[PDB]
Amino acid sequence: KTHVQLSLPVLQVRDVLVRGFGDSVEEVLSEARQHLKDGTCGLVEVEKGVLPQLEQPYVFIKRSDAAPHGHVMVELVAELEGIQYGRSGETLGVLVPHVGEIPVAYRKVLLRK
Repeated sequence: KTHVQLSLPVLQVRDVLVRGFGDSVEEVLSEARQHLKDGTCGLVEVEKGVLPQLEQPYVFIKRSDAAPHGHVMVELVAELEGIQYGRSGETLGVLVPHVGEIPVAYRKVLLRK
C-alpha cells in the first residue's frame, strides 16, 4: 500500500533515550521508515527548546494534504544544518526511536510509504 495507518506514541523530549536515528540524511530517513514499519517510532511535538535537545539530522513528519478515518496524511522530511531534504506542509513533530518511554498521547497518521 502507498499509505499505512499508524498511531504514533507522543513522547516528552526529556524522556527520550535515543535522540535521533543516525548520522546522515539518508540514514535517518531510512531508519525512521524502518522504525515506523516495525512499530518502534515515537513523535516529539516541536516547541521552543525541543530541537536543540535532539540529535541532527532530524526527521520531521509534515502534513502532505488537507484526513482519512482521523489519520492526517504525512510524509518524511529530514533536516541537517538548516537544509531540508523534501518539501511538505506543517510539521506535526520530530520522529525518534521508541524504546519503551511512556507516551502522553497518540497521533493518528496516514504515512506516505
